[PDB]
Amino acid sequence: AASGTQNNVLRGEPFIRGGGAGFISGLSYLELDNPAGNKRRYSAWAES
Amino acid sequence: VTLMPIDCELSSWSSWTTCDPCQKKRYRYAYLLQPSQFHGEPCNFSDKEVEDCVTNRPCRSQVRCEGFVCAQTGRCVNRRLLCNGDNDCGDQSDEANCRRIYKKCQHEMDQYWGIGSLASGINLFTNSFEGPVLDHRYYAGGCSPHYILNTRFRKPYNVESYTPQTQGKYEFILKEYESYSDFERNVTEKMASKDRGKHYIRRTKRFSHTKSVFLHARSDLEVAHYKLKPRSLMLHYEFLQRVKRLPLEYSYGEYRDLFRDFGTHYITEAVLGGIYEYTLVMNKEAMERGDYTLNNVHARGILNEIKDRNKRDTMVEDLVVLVRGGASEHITTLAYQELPTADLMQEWGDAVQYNPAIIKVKVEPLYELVTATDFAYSSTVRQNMKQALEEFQKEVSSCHCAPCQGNGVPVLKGSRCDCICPVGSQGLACEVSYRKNTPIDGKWNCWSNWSSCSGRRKTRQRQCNNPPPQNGGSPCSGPASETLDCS
Amino acid sequence: LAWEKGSSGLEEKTFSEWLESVKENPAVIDFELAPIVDLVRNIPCAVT
Ligand SMILES: *[C@@H]1O[C@H](CO)[C@@H](O)[C@H](O)[C@@H]1O
Ligand SMILES: *[C@@H]1O[C@H](CO)[C@@H](O)[C@H](O)[C@@H]1O
Ligand SMILES: [Ca+2]
Repeated sequence: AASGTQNNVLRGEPFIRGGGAGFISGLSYLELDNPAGNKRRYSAWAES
Repeated sequence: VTLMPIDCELSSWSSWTTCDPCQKKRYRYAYLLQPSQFHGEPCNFSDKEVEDCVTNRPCRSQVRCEGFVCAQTGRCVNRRLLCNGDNDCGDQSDEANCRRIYKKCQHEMDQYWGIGSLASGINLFTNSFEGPVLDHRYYAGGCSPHYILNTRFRKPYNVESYTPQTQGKYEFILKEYESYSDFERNVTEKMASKDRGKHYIRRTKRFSHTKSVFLHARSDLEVAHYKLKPRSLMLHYEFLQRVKRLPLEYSYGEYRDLFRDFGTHYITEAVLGGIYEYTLVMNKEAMERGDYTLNNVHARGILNEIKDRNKRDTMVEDLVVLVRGGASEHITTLAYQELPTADLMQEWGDAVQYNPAIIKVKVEPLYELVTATDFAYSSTVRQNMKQALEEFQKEVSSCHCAPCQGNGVPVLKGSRCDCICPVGSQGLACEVSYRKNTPIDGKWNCWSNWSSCSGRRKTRQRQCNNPPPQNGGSPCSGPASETLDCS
Repeated sequence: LAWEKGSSGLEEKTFSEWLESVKENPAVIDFELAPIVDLVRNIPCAVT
C-alpha cells in the first residue's frame, strides 16, 4: 500500500503609490523568477 | 432546454391624474409586473400614456432667467459669459452679435479624459450611465492651468477636482494541490501429489492522482480621482428640459422616464482607473485500475487467466480576463489568453491615463439637482421625484427575474432580463454545459412593500434562489428581514 | 542603487550611476546651524 500528497501556495502582493500609470503597472507585474522586481522596471517606476 | 418563455406584462393603467396647471397635460402609467425573459415577447410600449388638457388653474412657471435666455435650449447664462469666446448656451447663442469677443484660455487645453462621460447620471441597479445631466462642456470663465504629466487641461465648472491620485495595486496568488494513491494486493496458493496438482494467483493495482492549479492576478490602477461639486451645479440642457416637463401632480410614469433618460443618481465622487483582472483555474484528475488472475488444476488439466486494465485522465480549465481602461491596441493584447509580458502592462497603464473606467463611486439622488434657482414649484418636483425614485428602485432592482441556470447573473436592462452566462455554460437560460454541477450564489425575491404604520416591516425569501441545491456559495449580502419607525 | 540586495558588496556600475545622479540632486548629510531668529531684517517691527 502506498500514499502520497503535495501542497503548494504562493501569494504575492506588490502595492504602489506614485508612479506614471504605465510604469506602475510595469513594476507591479509580479515576476515568479524575481519577486522583488526587475531592476530596470523598478528604476523606471522610480523615475515616473 | 427546460423552458417555456415569460412574455412581458405591464399593469392595467392607473386612473388619470387631474390636468397639470403648468404642463397642460394629464398622465396615466402602469407598473412593470413581469419582465421579458427566455426571449418571451416585449410589451414595453415606452411604459407611458399622456393626453392634452383644457383646465384653467393658475401657474407660476416664470422663474426668472436673470442673465440671458439661451434661445434654443431654454438655459439661462450669467452676463459675464456672453462673448467670452465660448459656447455656454449649448447652441452657441450666447456669442451672437458680439461687438467684441474676449478670450481667456491662453493655450489649447484638453478636457480631462472621460470628464464628459462622468457628466451623465447612473442607473444604480444596472450599474450604467444612462444620459447627460451636468454640462461638462461649461467653463464659467475658468481656464485655470492644470497639468497631468506634461499635458495641460481645462476643468469643467461642475467638477471640484480631477487629479491623478496615482495609485496601483497588484495582487497575485498561485495555488497547487496534489494527491496520489496506489494499492496492490495479491494471493497465491498451491498443492501437489504423485497424480494431482493445483495453483491460484491474483495481482491487483488501484491508483489515483489529482491536481489543481489556480492562479489569480489582479491589478487596479487608479490614475485619476474625480469629485463633483456638492451643489451650485450647471445642468445639461437635455436633462433640464425633461425636468421642466415633469408634472407638479403625482403620476409615476413621467418621472420614471427621467430616471430612464438621465439615471437614478448623479456621480459625486469617483476613482478613475484601469483594472486588469486575470484568473486561471484548473482542475485535473487521473485514475487507473489493473487486475489480473489465474486458476489451474492438474490430474488431464485446465487453465483460466483474466486481465482487466483501465485509465482516465481529464482537465477542466477556465480563464477570465477583464480590463477596464486604456486604448484598443493594448486592450486586445492584454485580453489575450497569456499572462501579459510587462511591456504590454506598461503600455496599457500608460493608456489608462487617457481612457479610464470608474473603479469605485459615491452617488447622490438626482432630486438634489432639482433646485429653486433652476425650476418653478421645485420643492413639489423634489417630493414627487423622491417618491418616484423609491418606486423606480422597486422596478429596476433585479429581483423580478427568474433564476438563471449555471449560476448566471441577471442585470435587467430596459424591460428584459437576460442571464449573463459564466465560462463553461451557454444558451438563453445558461443551461448548456458539459459539466456535472455548479455552485449557486444566493439572492432574495422582491421584498414585501411595507406592513402598517406605528412600526413598519419588510420581509424576503430565497425559495428557488437558495444555495443548497448542488452545494452553492453564500446566501446573503444584507438583512433577511427589515424594520423601521413610521416617522 | 537602493534596490541592490548587497550580497556582493557594492556593484560599482550601479554605485557610480547613482553617484553621478547624486551630483544632479543631493540631500543634506551633515549641517551647521544658526537660529532662525538671527535672520530677520526686512519686516516692520523687526527688532520687536
Ligand atoms: C388600461 O390598461 C388595460 C390593460 O390592458 C387596458 O384594458 C386599457 O388600455 C386600460 O385603459
Ligand atoms: C426591502 O426594503 C428595503 C428598503 O430599505 C430594500 O432595500 C430591500 O430590497 C428590502 O428587501
Ligand atoms: Ca459664451
